[PDB]
Amino acid sequence: SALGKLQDVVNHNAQALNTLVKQLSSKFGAISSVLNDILSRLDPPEAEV
Amino acid sequence: DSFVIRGNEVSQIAPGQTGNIADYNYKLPDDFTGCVIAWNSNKLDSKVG
Repeated sequence: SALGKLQDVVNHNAQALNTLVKQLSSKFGAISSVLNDILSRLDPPEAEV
Repeated sequence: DSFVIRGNEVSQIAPGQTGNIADYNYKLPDDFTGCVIAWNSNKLDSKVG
């Protein structure tokens, strides 16, 4: 681990992007994560909220 | 706008509600602002026969 600093900068950047991309799958309380299902199986008034 | 409907369909004149009079012959938007006034009148509308 002589090059710890350079390796660490690279790993932090990669991990940041990974978490940002992965968090799209989370639902945050909505009934589903994909937009299409929300707009398919529900009327517009409930799809808004 | 004035018209006459059945008894159990007064609920369908509302923003975003699907039914048989709302999706086929009278439809008001989802951003509607204003209001509705319905008063049962079968003293002038139902005849014997």
